[PDB]
Amino acid sequence: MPVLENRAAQGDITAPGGARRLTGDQTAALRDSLSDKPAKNIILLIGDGMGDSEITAARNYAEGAGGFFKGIDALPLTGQYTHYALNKKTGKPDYVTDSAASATAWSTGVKTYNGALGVDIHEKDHPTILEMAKAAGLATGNVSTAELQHATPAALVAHVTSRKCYGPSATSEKCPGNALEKGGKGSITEQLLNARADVTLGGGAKTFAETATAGEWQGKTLREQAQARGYQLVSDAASLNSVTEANQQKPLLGLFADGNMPVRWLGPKATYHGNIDKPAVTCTPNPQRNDSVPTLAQMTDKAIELLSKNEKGFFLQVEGASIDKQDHAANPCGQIGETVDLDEAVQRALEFAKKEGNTLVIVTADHAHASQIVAPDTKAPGLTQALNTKDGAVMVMSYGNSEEDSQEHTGSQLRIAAYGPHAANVVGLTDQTDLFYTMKAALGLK
Amino acid sequence: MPVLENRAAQGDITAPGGARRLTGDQTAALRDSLSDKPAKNIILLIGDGMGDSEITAARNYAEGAGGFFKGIDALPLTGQYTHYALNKKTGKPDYVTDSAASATAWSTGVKTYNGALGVDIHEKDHPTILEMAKAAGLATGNVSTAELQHATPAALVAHVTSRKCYGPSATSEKCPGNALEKGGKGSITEQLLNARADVTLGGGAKTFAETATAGEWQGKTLREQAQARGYQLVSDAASLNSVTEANQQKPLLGLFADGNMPVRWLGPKATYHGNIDKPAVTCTPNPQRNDSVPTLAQMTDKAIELLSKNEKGFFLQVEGASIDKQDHAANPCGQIGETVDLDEAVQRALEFAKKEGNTLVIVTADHAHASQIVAPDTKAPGLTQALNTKDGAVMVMSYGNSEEDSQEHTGSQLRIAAYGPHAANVVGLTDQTDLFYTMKAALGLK
Ligand SMILES: [Zn+2]
Ligand SMILES: [Zn+2]
Ligand SMILES: [Zn+2]
Ligand SMILES: [Zn+2]
Ligand SMILES: [Zn+2]
Ligand SMILES: [Zn+2]
Repeated sequence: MPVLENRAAQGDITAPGGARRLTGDQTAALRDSLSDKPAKNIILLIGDGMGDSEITAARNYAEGAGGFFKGIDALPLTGQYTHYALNKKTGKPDYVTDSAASATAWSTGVKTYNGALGVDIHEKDHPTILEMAKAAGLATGNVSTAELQHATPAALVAHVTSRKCYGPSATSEKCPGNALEKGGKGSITEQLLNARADVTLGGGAKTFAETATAGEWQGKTLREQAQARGYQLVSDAASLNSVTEANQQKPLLGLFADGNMPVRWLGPKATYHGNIDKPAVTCTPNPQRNDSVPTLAQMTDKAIELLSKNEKGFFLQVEGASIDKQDHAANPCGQIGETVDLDEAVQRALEFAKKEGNTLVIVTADHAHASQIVAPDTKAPGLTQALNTKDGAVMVMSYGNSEEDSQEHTGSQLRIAAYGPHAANVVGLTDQTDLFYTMKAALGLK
Repeated sequence: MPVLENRAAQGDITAPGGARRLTGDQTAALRDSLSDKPAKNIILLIGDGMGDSEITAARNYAEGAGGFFKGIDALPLTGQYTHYALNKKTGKPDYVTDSAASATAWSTGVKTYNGALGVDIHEKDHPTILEMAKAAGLATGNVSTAELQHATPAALVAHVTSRKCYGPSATSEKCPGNALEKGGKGSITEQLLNARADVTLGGGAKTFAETATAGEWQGKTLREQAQARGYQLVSDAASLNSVTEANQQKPLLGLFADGNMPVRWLGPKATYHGNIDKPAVTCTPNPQRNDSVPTLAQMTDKAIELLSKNEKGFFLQVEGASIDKQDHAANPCGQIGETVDLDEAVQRALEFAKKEGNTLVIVTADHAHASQIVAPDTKAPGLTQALNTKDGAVMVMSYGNSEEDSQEHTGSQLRIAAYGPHAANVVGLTDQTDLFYTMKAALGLK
């Protein structure tokens, strides 16, 4: 099964046939990309808020219009899926989903309300693909650049009525029924500790400072609890690289930031008439991204190394989280940089999957977002910014769906791409919940 | 080769597995959808401005979130393609294309500047896929709901430096070098007459009133010239249905409107805070759409009937034009209705192609647009409107990329779907110019 080695404009884009990305007929190559054999492993890569518009803007800037993302664009089977949520009261669709309801959909196969994690509209728990993978004996990983309490990575290991129930104090207030001191399963962080995935890496060390209100580890901080239960904690790239093994006996918990991990690039926020009233922007690397802080690709690689030792196979979910967050912030450079960062992670995953031969790689997003690529002379009501692209030309990006401080998610269907056994199941129009069933089946989970 | 008979949510969307679109593994079906055999015919359907956002919004409204467009969503091979243009002066990418430069891209395989038709940045003519089909002896058809002088249909039959050169008077002013009285090939309308496609249907009868400034038919109106050259002119559904034959000897020219044909549905325009300050909208059919005015689906059907009599095969381009225009106008109901309209057209095409077995059907758009689907309580800086969907829930649409009267196109990559011989060539990431090469090769054009 071939990965698309190169789909950049083949020549002079101003010349006939120069902007072509194909060099011949793809039928044969697609035929070689189809296989219903079982997938031994599955690597799911989620770009939070990475809709088609976000992929296009990143490519344009970092690779040029005629460019090609070696990871993101390289997957041969592509499709488009829907991700609407449900109204808790009515059960009717809620066209624009949040990060929690969408992550729950692919992780449990059941639609739910905005803000819910691992539960349906009746607030019933439903086992997640990770819990199922672990029950079957497969190794499991959960990697993200956001706090581990954030919706995307949490959905795989927690079941709470509100995504805000990060740790003990919020759970007591927001999720009383989940509150440990009230007989519930616990907060997102407490449930994460219980889920015991083999590899968990991300930020959110802050919440791990809270102390349990009840149970066996009452009075100890969640950090202390983690150590007491046998988790090997690492807090930087050096210690992370030191790790030789990770399993149920000695599970890995990497906390690389108090909150979300640092963004790769820096740039100013989009402003009103910014493309007109101000000069073009050129993003700059964040001096604080650090040599001690592992990158998403580094984390993905270590995770694969450690999880691949499990002979039964593994399930790994990787999240490029700040794409969505910078999109909310109307910061083109942060958004694009996190897209570039995710591409590197996808590349590592594809390299392994290509050698290994029984791995299903899927790259998609939870929901669409605000950013739109518009004409340079656009006079828009929202925030816009002009950027100097690799092409040596200006690209103007617009954020116009909100007068508040955060730009809103949008409900357009978006790209889902895959490579490996069962990749055929992402082609055409599918639903986010279909992704749960595709993975369960590809993995032979029962 | 199977079409996706049904991809609607299989059951209760609130229940586990109820929002699923798939009922099993798609591998085998995808394997049966791949064929490199030659395509005898090609039906290209274009939704002007029909990006993923537009397809989703129309689906949610007309079919419900878990719905399925019998035509648009039924094509099995899907991908995403880029459609950037070029700056005339620099030759550097122009991220947001207009309708002329994009149509030129798939009709000639060469990128060009915004506003250009059938020529590159050096203003050099390049043969279009229609001119090539005809030269090879295949029947040709060009159908649209816009004026025939509009960029999308014109690009198949004309070569002018500016899309504004509709007829004689504008060409003299805007395209002197193309001006007949200055030795050029003539205005868009005159070149259309010259191109002599077998079937041409759309609006734009108004420009045919202009009289030629030079040549064999100087002094005669373009309508007179048409009859004099042997075109059979029809102006309504009745007369259109009367047509039994259409060929080079007796070519068909249907003009069903002075300008653009009437839109299917009516609704109010999106207003500032319209989702908050105003009640939800329910679209209403246009009492003036008329029983005497053939619908896009009718026009496509007649075209297929007439063109299918040619044994060598045919090339037909169908355009659901007013999606783009209503999107520019920020009128959700108009935009959505034209998308529903296009779906009917796609169905007719797929029905024939499925029976015939050697027809490549492609459904795509020239470029993305403004409309975004946002949360109901969104307080946005642009124009918004809340609509009552088939689900019995409210959907809010936002237009926020311009303070002028027209909402701007956007540059996000967008969906391209196909069915039939060589459909594999639209899967994964491709470019709009690749579309030309795919059609030319599938047809065996040399
Ligand atoms: Zn999200
Ligand atoms: Zn996230
Ligand atoms: Zn978000
Ligand atoms: Zn257009
Ligand atoms: Zn058009
Ligand atoms: Zn337009």
